[PDB]
Amino acid sequence: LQDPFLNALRRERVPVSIYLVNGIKLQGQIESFDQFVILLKNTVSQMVYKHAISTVVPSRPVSHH
Amino acid sequence: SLQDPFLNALRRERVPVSIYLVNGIKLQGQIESFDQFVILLKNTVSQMVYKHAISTVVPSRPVS
Amino acid sequence: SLQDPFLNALRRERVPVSIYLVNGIKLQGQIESFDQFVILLKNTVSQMVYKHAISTVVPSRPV
Amino acid sequence: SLQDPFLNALRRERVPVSIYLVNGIKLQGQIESFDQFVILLKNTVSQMVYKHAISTVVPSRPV
Amino acid sequence: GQSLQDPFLNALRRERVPVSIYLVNGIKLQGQIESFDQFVILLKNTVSQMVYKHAISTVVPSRPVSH
Amino acid sequence: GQSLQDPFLNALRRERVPVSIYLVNGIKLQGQIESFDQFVILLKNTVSQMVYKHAISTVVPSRPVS
Repeated sequence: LQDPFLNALRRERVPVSIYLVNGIKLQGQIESFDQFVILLKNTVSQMVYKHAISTVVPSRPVSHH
Repeated sequence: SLQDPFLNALRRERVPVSIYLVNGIKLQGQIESFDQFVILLKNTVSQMVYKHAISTVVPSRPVS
Repeated sequence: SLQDPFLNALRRERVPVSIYLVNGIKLQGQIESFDQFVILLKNTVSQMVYKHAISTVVPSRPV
Repeated sequence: SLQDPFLNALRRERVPVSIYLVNGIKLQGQIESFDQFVILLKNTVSQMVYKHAISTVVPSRPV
Repeated sequence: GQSLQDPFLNALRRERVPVSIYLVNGIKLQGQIESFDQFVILLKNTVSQMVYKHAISTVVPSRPVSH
Repeated sequence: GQSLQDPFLNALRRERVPVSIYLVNGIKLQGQIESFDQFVILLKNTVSQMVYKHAISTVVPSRPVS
């Protein structure tokens, strides 16, 4: 589920909200991702460790997961 | 496994659930789908929840 | 393997327990079943608790 | 080659200890037994503590 | 090469880009990435400190870094 | 060096440098690194306390260590 879900968000360049395990909310678009991290873009590309992520919430409906 | 049949029952019966995160935050919705690492929870949009950030999955009502 | 016999004892005897999560929050009920990754705790409904989010399992009385 | 000899000495000598959890909570008692994943701590009852939720084990005296 | 993580931290290290590393607690560390392995990142400032990746939420470059 | 963690901790233990170990909850521990293995670090002060690496966020030497 994970690969198809993130790939879709990446392909459609959908604005997303990534919430961390501390409650903090990051926003931007998914540039790329691998087994352990997600590169999130906004002013700069920041590397987010999936282990610190709780949820990835599309800013709008995204068909075909 | 106990996890799969529990989540599969909830998904199949479209039982509204509360998913508590390890930080105490509570998410609500219906389980759309899930794999070994995540659960897609539906409400306005489908959000992807990482199981490693989940503490407990509480059905809103008994599930056979 | 201490886990299995410890949880089995609690389940078998239907001893009320307190499961403290890693955020400090306490859950209570009886252990219905469990596997390598989760424990099904019962009270009003059966709720699925991920062991990775559990800090300690405390029985309400000696077992 | 450290964790086990450290835990065994504590259990063997029944040294009172404080186990700090990652949430800040401090548990106290004597280590009854342990395996690769949990530690059984005794006080009023035996509670099962998950090592993944433990931050530090502080003996109450030099061991 | 095989991950996004290696090339990304290598770029930062190589370019000696000042960075901010946010921990799961919320503390914000800063400095330059001296080195890193499978499990930790050495961050330099007054001293080299060792940060466990499992405690890291994000690594944010202070400026755009290409490639 | 395939591992960075091992030589870093070893230098600290060898030189007996006072360090600060910050835990994931924000709490800070201090003392000297007596020993360590794959999963824990033995920190000394009044007593030897066993710290699980998975609970550690950062190890900060109190001074430069060559």
